[PDB]
Amino acid sequence: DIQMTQSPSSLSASVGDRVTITCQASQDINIYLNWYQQKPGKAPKLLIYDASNLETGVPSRFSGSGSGTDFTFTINSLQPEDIATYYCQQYDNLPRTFGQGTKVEIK
Amino acid sequence: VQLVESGGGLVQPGGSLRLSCAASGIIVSSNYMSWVRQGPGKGLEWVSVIYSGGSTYYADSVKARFTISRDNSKNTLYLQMNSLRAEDTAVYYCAREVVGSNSNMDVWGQGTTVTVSSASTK
Amino acid sequence: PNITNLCPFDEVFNATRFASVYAWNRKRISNCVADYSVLYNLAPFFTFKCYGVSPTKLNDLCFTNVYADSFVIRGDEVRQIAPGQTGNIADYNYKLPDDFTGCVIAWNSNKLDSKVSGNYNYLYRLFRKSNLKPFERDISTEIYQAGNKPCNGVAGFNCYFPLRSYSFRPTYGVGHQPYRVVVLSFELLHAPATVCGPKKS
Repeated sequence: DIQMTQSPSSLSASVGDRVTITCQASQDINIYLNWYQQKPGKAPKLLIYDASNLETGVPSRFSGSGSGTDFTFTINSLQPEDIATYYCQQYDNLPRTFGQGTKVEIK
Repeated sequence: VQLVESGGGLVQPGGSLRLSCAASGIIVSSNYMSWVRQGPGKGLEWVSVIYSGGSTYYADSVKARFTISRDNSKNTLYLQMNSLRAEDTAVYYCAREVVGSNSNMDVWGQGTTVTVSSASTK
Repeated sequence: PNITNLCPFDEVFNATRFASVYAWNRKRISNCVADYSVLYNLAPFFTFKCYGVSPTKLNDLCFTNVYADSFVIRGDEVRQIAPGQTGNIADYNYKLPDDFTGCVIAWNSNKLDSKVSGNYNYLYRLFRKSNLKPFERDISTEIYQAGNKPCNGVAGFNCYFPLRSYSFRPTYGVGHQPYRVVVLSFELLHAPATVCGPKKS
């Protein structure tokens, strides 16, 4: 089992500003990792393929970079249709583990 | 390529149903299917993944209680539960696992909000 | 006893490039001597973690045919190469029998195989989608089509190329490094045994 941990849980203070969201792993894993965005009461939706790529239709300003058990991503502009959660997903080392939960909100 | 929600109703502890999620033409046996759970107020927890080779890999919390197989031609994945301890009052999300190594494939599927309680519908 | 013979074990224990995961390169060594102390002297000391025959008597209890393999994988599949466990390399690339006599040997290869840029010459079959019988090789280079839509082309959506690549940048830690595994295997056809070690009869 891999302890998927994140300290900055609730970034509801940022409105159109810098986001310093990150997650960490217990054992050393490489870039084999994705994050999700789950709308409340709806299905999740993908943004990052394997810590270095980007989804087909998204704003281009989403950029993630992380290697060696610290994994980092930023949302510098908070458009109002991104009001959902963001979860950290380790895979390819069984069992695949999820983060506890990150909350964003616009004021 | 979308997925179909198939499930619902109220069930008791000790009783189980057959969860189902269908496909819009995607092969379910010769592909990589995966289900997760989502409780109210908490994060996702992984439930199961099945490979195209028939390798049943599922979590250690639900060991020897879940059985899972894909249909040959109806494009529907089936999983039968055994001996539910009522902690899975949650919504069970169906998918294929989202990327092999690097592709633009990303589609998710809708899941039903099942509940397990000793009290029936009132 | 007798004057010993040179043996081509180092020929499969030293090369500038082993074969990738798509084709486990067989090398049917026959009529040679048995000596494996140079294998211990090559690396700092590790357990083989190997299943068929105990490593303290690989020098004795000699065989009729050794069937050796040469392929380079990750450390998770080093602990996962065991018979009975499945996965992606252990299912879709290389599977062992349940009566597998013989046992594997592994060592780390950061200084040889890994490159600062990252050598992408080593690549593996992630999509093969047929359960594999023990000990055969499948080369399906051609593209697969999925989704009940006839693709038959080059580079389309839901048209997946079955051979994707390892990344071997040297800054990673233990578990994603290149490891050269030489899976020796013995079969007993009751032939006259031509592979045996030093002895006097």
